[PDB]
Amino acid sequence: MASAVAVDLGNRKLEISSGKLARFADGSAVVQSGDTAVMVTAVSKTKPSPSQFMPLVVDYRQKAAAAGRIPTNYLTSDKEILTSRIIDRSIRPLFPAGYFYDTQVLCNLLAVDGVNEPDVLAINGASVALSLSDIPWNGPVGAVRIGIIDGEYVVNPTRKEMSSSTLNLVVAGAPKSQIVMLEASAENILQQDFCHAIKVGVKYTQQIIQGIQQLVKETGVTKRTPQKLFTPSPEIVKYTHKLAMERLYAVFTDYEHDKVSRDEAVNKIRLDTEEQLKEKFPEADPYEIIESFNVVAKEVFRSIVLNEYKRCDGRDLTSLRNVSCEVDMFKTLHGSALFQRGQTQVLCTVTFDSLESGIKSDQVITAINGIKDKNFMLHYEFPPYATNEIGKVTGLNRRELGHGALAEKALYPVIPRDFPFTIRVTSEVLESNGSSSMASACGGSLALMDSGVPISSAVAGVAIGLVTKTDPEKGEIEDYRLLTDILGIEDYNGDMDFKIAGTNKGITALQADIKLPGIPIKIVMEAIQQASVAKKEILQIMNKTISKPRASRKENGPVVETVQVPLSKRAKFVGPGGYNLKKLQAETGVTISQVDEETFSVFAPTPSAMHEARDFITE
Amino acid sequence: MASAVAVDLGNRKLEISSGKLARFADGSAVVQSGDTAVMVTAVSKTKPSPSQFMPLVVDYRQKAAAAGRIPTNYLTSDKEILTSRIIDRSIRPLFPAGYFYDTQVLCNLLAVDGVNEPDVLAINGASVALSLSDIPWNGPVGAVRIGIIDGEYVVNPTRKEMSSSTLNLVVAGAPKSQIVMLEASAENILQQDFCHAIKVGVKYTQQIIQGIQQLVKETGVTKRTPQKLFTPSPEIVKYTHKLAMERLYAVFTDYEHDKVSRDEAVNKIRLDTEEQLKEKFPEADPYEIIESFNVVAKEVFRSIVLNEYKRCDGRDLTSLRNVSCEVDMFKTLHGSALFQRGQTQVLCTVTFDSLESGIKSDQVITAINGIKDKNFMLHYEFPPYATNEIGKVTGLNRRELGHGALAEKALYPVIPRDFPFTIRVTSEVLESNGSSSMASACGGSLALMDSGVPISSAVAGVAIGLVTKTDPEKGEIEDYRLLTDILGIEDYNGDMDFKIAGTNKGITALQADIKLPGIPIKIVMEAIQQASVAKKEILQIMNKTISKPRASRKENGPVVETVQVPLSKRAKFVGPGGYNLKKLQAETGVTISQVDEETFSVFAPTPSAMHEARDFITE
Amino acid sequence: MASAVAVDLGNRKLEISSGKLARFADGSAVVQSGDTAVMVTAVSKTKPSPSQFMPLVVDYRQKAAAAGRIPTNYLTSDKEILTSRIIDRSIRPLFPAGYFYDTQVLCNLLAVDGVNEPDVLAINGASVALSLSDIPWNGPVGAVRIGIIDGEYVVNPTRKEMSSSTLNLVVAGAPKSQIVMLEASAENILQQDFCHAIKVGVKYTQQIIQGIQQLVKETGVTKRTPQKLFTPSPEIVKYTHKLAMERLYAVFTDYEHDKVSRDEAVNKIRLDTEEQLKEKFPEADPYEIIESFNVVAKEVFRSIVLNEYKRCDGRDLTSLRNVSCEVDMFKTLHGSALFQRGQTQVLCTVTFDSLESGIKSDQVITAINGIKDKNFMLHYEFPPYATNEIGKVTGLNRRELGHGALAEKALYPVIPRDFPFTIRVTSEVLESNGSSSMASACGGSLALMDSGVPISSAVAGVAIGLVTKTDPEKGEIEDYRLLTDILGIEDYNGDMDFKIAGTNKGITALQADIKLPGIPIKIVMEAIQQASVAKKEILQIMNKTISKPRASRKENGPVVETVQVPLSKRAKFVGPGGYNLKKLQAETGVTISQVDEETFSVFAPTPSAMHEARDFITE
Repeated sequence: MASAVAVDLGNRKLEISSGKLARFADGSAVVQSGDTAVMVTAVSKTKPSPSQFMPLVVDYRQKAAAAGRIPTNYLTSDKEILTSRIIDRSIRPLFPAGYFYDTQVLCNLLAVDGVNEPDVLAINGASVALSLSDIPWNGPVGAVRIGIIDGEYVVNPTRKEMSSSTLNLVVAGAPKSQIVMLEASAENILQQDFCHAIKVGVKYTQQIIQGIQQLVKETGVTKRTPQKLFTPSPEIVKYTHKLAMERLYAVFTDYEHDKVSRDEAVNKIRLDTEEQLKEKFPEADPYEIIESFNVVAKEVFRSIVLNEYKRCDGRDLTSLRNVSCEVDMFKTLHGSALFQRGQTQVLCTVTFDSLESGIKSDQVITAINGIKDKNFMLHYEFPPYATNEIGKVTGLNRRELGHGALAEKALYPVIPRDFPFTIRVTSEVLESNGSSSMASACGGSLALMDSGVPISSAVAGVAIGLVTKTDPEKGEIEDYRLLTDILGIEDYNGDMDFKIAGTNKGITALQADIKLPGIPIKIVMEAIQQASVAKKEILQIMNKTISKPRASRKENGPVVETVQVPLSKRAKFVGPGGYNLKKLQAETGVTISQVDEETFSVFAPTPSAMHEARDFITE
Repeated sequence: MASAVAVDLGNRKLEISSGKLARFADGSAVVQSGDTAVMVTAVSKTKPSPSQFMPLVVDYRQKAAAAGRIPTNYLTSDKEILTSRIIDRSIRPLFPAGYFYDTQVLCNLLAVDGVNEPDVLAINGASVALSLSDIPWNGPVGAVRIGIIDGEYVVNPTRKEMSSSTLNLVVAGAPKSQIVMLEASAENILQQDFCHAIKVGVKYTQQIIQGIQQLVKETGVTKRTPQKLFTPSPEIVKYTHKLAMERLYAVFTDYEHDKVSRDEAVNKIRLDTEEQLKEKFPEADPYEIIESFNVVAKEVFRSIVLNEYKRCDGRDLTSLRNVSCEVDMFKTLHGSALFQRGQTQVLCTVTFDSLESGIKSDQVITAINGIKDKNFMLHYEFPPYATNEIGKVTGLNRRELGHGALAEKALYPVIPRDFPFTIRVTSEVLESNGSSSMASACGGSLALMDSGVPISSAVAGVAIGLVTKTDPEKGEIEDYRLLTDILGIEDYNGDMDFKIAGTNKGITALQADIKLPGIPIKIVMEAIQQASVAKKEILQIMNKTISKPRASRKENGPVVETVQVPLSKRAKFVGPGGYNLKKLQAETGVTISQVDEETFSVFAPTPSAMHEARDFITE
Repeated sequence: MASAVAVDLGNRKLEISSGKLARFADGSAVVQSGDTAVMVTAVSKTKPSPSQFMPLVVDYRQKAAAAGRIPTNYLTSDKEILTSRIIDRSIRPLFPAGYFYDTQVLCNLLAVDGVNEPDVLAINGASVALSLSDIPWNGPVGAVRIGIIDGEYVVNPTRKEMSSSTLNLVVAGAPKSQIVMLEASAENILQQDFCHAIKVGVKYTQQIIQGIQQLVKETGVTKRTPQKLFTPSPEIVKYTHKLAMERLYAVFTDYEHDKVSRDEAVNKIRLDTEEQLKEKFPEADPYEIIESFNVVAKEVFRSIVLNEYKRCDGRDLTSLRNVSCEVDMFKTLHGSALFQRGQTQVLCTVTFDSLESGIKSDQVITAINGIKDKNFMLHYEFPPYATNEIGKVTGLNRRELGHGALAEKALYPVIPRDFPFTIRVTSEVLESNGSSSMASACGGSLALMDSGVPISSAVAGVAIGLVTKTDPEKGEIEDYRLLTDILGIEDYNGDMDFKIAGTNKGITALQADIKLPGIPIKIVMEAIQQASVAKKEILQIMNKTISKPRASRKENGPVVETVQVPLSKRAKFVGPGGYNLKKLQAETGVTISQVDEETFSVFAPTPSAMHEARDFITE
């Protein structure tokens, strides 16, 4: 059934419709602004997943690069992966607990006008497809981007407006002005401006929700009745609580635990408990018995934070873990640093590469991820040994890409323009116990100064967590504790992973992963203020190992040199089709580029490389 | 045991041998023509597959590109995938029912002379390897390509002859002149010529079969006795028929069903039936009980078509489903169209790209798929939501490649030479109920006219299906119905998916996927004539939404502009090693190419891009 | 707990430490020499693998190419794969039997100085991580590279020293001077020099082991107690021996068996035996019953070699299998050969490609594998039909890469410098019964001569195997037989696959895969001498099919031609941005490169290609 509604920006209209395209899907929708149009579908199986969790995947795909100008579908980009993840975070929290059904959300860019951004359209598209579908989902959600252009707050800024915005904030909101997801990149802006952007953004999401609710009412939606919701019965939970509460409370009030000892201790309680349940309730099911212990471990864990204002390691609500750092770890590295916060350890390196390396030989491949502004990028890895695990170490890793992008944008505003080399930061998490991406931003800041990049200011980030008590009637929050710098266990037993970074004066990045079906604006405002205190604490300790850029780049650093070649010798110098230069580059790792008729510029990664190149060229 | 036979073309000899190479394989063969030689192997496991179907995979691989001139094995091409699929279709129908054994056919191009095509050799190679092996296979098959060069029918045309042929038809034949597989691309040729090519082709396959039969007789082949053939016992089938026939007949004579309601209705009968079987035959096996219901659903379904000359949706044997179409769906698209036939929906877009984009920066990668003639290509996608399913959306999809290639060749003959841009068609199946590839050809034709490409004539395609009654003695067809424009259900319960496309005056493409062990020439001749009627019907309705190309390209279309740069400024314009031009392209999506000393040509995808480029260049 | 030791070269210090980085891993270590530093981790699960074997994977990764100069981690290279495999072979033999626990070893290049090679550091790193971990592992191992530079034996030669070394030998040693792994590439050097390198290398490994033992003692290591070691009980083995010994002895003393008949015959004994065990020991476990028969089949098999000095096919300890070969298999191939040794068959082809093809258009991709010296490479494939199996035929295959590299280096020293084309050898194993890589070297030598490459001498290789009797007290070898040219079955029931290749006068390559926890130097010296005899025997039979290079390249061979283009016509010749040349290359498979202002060089793969190019250019 064709249906359509327009939502006023008010500056620009959002056109939402459904009922013409892809009508076999459980849900489908198209969202258009200007001449950009996105279709989103939602499909969810009726048979339970072999998984003992909800398998949800979001796939946002584009058909061309560079504002829809360079066709690419005939042949995964960064943009696609990051956009998929943003949509995922905007919808995941609103599925019912126990909904273990294979569910897929796909996005099709029907048309892109190079002016109106399709990413935000797709988030809204997912919301309306789910809303109009028979899939249980506690929405609707509405989403907008907020920019700050020439001093003004602009909703859903055009691509041109974005290029001069000091803010790239995306907000997804649920009814009653609850925040479901916050994603932002900012030019080191004032907390007060950042926070006002959030409130404006939320306002607009509520308008979009109103439009969606109209659409739902016209469509006459009847949700499916899932075969089963896999939540443990109140009986098995109550009993489990009886059996394990005292041991769990003991474990969680023992401050001498570290990550590993604490986990092994709850695991011991789990094994015993889980076997005593198997007997009391022989009527199956191992997975439900497993669910029950997790529910109880979680509740005991949280009740202590709520009742005693103490955390399982003895910290205050606002205390940072101990931090230590070092720069200049290894002599040959252009810059490096080790950043340790509690049992989270990341090693960061900077490497200067040629300006040329920011571009691939193939035009269309280049267009895909584009050329990094300031010729600056950060690559993040989370290898399996960081958690004493075994894992795949090849291929596309979406989480690593997302985390890298987060730490990259945290750092991006302090990077100088017109640096003579490409700046590559590598962040590698060697030990993991919470907020590796925020440690990557910190480590990156230290290594960048070590390397002698004159960054404008140091950068640090931290994760804020959340524990709530909500009435069983409505989902309404009757009490809550914000946690500074959360342990792994506080993330998984907690309600959010609110990662925010910036300088001593402003905010550069935010990624709020919220696991409740939305939270009040007041809670996120407080989270931001609380993180601001911790950030400054991290910066003070960071500034004691290094507080300004090395006054030059290191001895071992790259060098650029200009080489004159007379026409008489060009043909021999370059070789047929430039073969000599290509061979020179492969063999010495230098990068040569012809500047004019007689002039060639040589980038060498080290003085040793240049020497070797000077000898290969000295024929 | 070394054996060899030569089959006369008669113009060119086919040399078939076995017994020297890869003698561990269940079967092996080499086939040579001129100085091109192909080895094919066949391996089939003796233990049943966990699959409840026959797992058959064909892998044809080349070692170089461009007529064997550009080595590539040191590092999946289109050619490889399409060739694999053609071989698969030529052999798959001849395995016995219930043969659930992992089976792999591999092709090795021992040598390629750039004159004689290895693809056809490989099809024959697969046939002789299977024939000489202990693997149950009801062959032999013979295969030839038929060309039409300068007015003459030529069997196995050379590569040079192919380049001037108005026909590229491949036919695989079984004994008694049965057609197993038909694949063809034609320059919009007369039905009568196309049909004569088929008869000539079949004649030649029979000669090849005679040679293969000699080889088999000399070798002394003894087929294995499979552990079991997984066909349901006549007992369980007879009973199931008793239980379900009346409900199934009711469902299949209710014309008010649509795809989904019909499937859910037979599924309800399945659940009930399948539980009543479990009781009557508690002696296992769930899969056999499943097989039995499918056999019965199939037979009931087919008996109605045969006995009453009516189809499950109420159509005549020759009736098209309702069709509707639209062009100009979205303003920013260079061209677009939506084509709907029954519950099959595909969205087609055309996008003009630079001539340069038809070539990759890497020579060897370029050689692999080569440069598309007329700089024209079509990319097809069949996303999972088209059938309300969940699926992988990344990586190589062989079916999508095959379908795209089919719709591409359907359209290729009407495309003008020397168009100023690369023409890319995208076909996306949004709703699926039969013949998405033929809808892609139709949609492509509409979108191409929308975009203002002066194609010589409109193109449409359609699928013909088949239901036969054969005696249980021999496989001989005692009666049959050809079906115009088949539903999904008529494909899977049917005997073929015969997809043919062309213009009002001729044939451009054919892909006959035949599921019986071959069918008579007469049946395919009739299928072609019947499809000709439906094609023209589709064209008449298509011509009512658009019947000629837009008289110009759209407002938003690409533009080419010439830019003069004085030697004095070249070095600054281009930058070191052309860095500026590369950056310009990545940032604006324009494509610049130097024409001479002072002249640069700029391709811009839109006027907006060109403007931006004119400003980046206006420094 | 931070710990560190330095091991003197004595020329260069090896710095080994642990306890600062990645402290969650079961084991971790860093190894440094000069300013190159490598971290290695080891993780092993405590729960048994579903596998009925030890799942061990080694992943060595670099972050840049070309001596650490070209960053690549932002995006598997040959170097990475070959290095991973070398580390794997150095540690795998030292795990306890039955240790079926998922285990992963990862290597992180913390820093690379372009002087000291990280590969050898990583091997040592793996050894110390395992040693310091709670993972059962019978080490330590020590590893060094030995070079021969300007007449002197140099341990851990620098990258500069390696470039002028006539030897690249890596040795991994265990305590009491046992050799665990030998990997070497040599410039056709004297057996006596090669053997002395091994002894020097082993000496140095013992020094490294001493350092590691200190580290272990300081750390206070307590190994885990695995849940279970999956070795069959002596009871089930003793009984199985009773049941099957006589039939197994009969099968293994029947010289009329071939590979397939022998395997089917032991399999028949297995089926019967395995069912009689199920009864005698109904107390499970199928896998243990399976293990037991394999242990017994292995022991019976080996006892015959030991007691009777006869092998299961009737051969002497030192006898080669029958060999036959052929060159010039197919007319269009630049060179080709078929090499058959017993039931091992490989087809080798040579193809001349452009010098340009040794380089990719993308600089950074080129740097990754670099440019092959002498513009020579070998690509090896082991398709599934070679063993009558079904398998994946796409994607990265680590074993194929390793084997190709082995045969490549075997041949590399005899290749002439400054050949006018890239030389590509393809080796394809068509039938497999032992030592396919050594057959690839032999086949490559024949095909190279066939193709008219003036190689300095013929090359052959062969595999030596080993059967030992060791006391049950210590692992000490009380008796042993070296086997010339081993069957598949002698490899899997044997103690090593010692693959060595070279010319009549010297050694070019070695890959010793040893499956015992190290073997005495004396045994490898004897293996080398015994292989020397067989190599020369293979060379004598090879020289009877071809004993010198064809005096010219074949008729069909590539041609280079120089084409003069006047400035007046350049713009038209090359087209915009070189489009014409690119199109010419894609369409004819020729390769054009501009030599100067008016001169273009054309490489054509065949005279036919050149003709076509001369016509495309003759416009």
